[PDB]
Order: sequence, then structure tokens, then C-alpha cells
Amino acid sequence: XHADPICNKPCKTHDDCSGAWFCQACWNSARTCGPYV
Amino acid sequence: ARSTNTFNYATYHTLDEIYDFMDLLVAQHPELVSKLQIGRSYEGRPIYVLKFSTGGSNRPAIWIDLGIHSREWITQATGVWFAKKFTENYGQNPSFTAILDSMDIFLEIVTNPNGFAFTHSENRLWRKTRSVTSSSLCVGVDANRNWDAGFGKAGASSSPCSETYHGKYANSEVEVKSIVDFVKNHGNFKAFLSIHSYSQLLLYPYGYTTQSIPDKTELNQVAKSAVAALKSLYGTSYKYGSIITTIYQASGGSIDWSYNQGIKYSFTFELRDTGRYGFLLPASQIIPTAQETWLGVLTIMEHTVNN
Ligand SMILES: [Zn+2]
Repeated sequence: XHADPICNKPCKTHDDCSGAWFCQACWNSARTCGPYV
Repeated sequence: ARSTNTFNYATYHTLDEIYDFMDLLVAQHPELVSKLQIGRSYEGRPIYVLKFSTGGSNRPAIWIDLGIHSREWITQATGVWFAKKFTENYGQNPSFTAILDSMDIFLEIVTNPNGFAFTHSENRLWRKTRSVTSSSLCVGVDANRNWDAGFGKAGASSSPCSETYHGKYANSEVEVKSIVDFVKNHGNFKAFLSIHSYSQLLLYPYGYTTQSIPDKTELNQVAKSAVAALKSLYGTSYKYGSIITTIYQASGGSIDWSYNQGIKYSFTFELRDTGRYGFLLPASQIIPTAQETWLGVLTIMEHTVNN
């Protein structure tokens, strides 16, 4: 509801990032959904 | 405003305020700077490259790009500070003057002009260009997924509504073709740096593959060195390594391509934040970011002249 629930979710694939509109990349160094920079 | 001494470097400006500063700078230093139009955007805006030279042949140039991604505002704004700073350090700083006395620098502040103005009047979080065409209803290409480096392989999305959408073919994007043709004509690029936002990382090839660059060693250490130096001013701590290794597999990225072209010192910088602020880095954070991030580009250059 307030932006990106998925952001900062523990990731392992880009896929394990259900679908945040924002945070949809896995960062292979803080294995957390973040957005593409 | 009417002078580069009076243009406010610690504010976020607009396209028009920046195409304009570029005009003040040259008029102020026509003997050091030139403004080059290497192309016209998607939606017709001129793409400008600023060349910094003390003369000579087809001297080996350094390429630095900013804003391939419009939302990433601190890069355009770091971009403006570098132009200002080239012009002042020349003949001041022996280091910096040594380098302009041997190499030309090519500065491109708004690589994606279309997308940047888009972030101003419409959506602040736009990352792609504003190309229409496609079985689309869906506009724009991730221009850092369009270069001919493992193009269209994993790390780039095939659907057009995608954030990481790669375009229908490599260089399809004119913002992306300009640079390429340009880089490719000159043929004396011994460096290529691409500035991005945010996260405090200094990245080298590759993005679309696991195989490791031959010059892996060299780049690691310069990377090592260059992250060291940025940290000297405010203590900002970065991480460095290949892209595939430290953020994410990304086929078709800018560095990938330049690297395979033979542009050995090809690095991608991810500037500040780490995420509190991310794409909306407050304005009070520009001079700082620019000053540190210059200590780091500076390192890569001494290195570039040294070898
Ligand atoms: Zn980016």
C-alpha cells in the first residue's frame, strides 16, 4: 500500500522479488530486492 | 545564470538550465572548452558533448557519460560540477593540468535528455528513453541494455513495458548510436567511465557474463585505489568489482561494450545514496558527492596517463 512492500525483501533470483513496481532487481551483494540503478 | 561563477551548483536544475550553463562555460573558456552536438534525441533535442582540450592532434581522450538513466539526478548535477571544475583546476593543479596537457576529455552530462525532461514534468522515476514504436502501447528502452555487448541476453528484458527492456536491436536508440559512432570514429579513447546512481560501487566489466576480463587484475587495483581516494574527503565507503559479481547480471551495458572495443579503463560508478534517499538524494548532498567522486575519477586518469 505505501510504495514498495517488496523492497528490502530477501532475494536470491530477480524472481524472488514478487513485483514491486519499484524494487525488482536482486542485488547480489545485499541479497535484497532493490530497484535497478 | 549569466556566469558560471554565479550558476548555483548545489540545487537541481532543468534541461534548459544546463544546455545553458554549457553555453556560459564555453563563452568563458573557448580556448579550453568546445560544445559538440553528436546527435539529436528521439524526440528531437540535441545531444551535446563538451570537449575539454589544450589543443594537439587526435589526442587520446577520456570519455565520461552521465544520465543514460534520467531518474538518477545526482549524475547530471555531478556532471555540471565536473565541467566547472575542469575549467578551474587547469593550470592550478599540476596533476589535473598534466592530463589536459596530454589527453582530451569528453563530458556528457545529459546522455538521455528526453527521459530527464520527463522526470521534471511527468514522472520523476522514469529510467528509460521516450521511444515509441514496438507492438507497443509501451514506450522507451533501458539505454544501458542497448549497446552491443551480449546484447539481448539475460540481464535485459524482452518486453517493452519493461524497465530493463533492451530495444529491438543494439544501438537502435539514437542516444546510444551517437556515442558509439562517435567513440568509434575518434578511435583514441583510452578510458570510458559511466556514472549512475545510487549505492557507492565502482564497477568494471563484465555484466552479461561470468568470464573475467584479462585486465581484471589491473582494473581491480585501480578500482581499489580509486575507491580509496574518494573516501578521503568525507569517508564515503564504496564497494568495487565486476558488475555481474557485485550488483546483477546485466547484458548489453555500456562498459561491456567499450571494454570489448579495447577501452581498457572502462568503469561504472554508482553514486550516493545507499537507499535512505536513493533516487531522491537531497540537494545538500551534491557538492560532497561531486568532490569525492572527482578524487576517484582523477585517480583513474593519472592511471590512464601512467600507462
Ligand atoms: Zn542507472
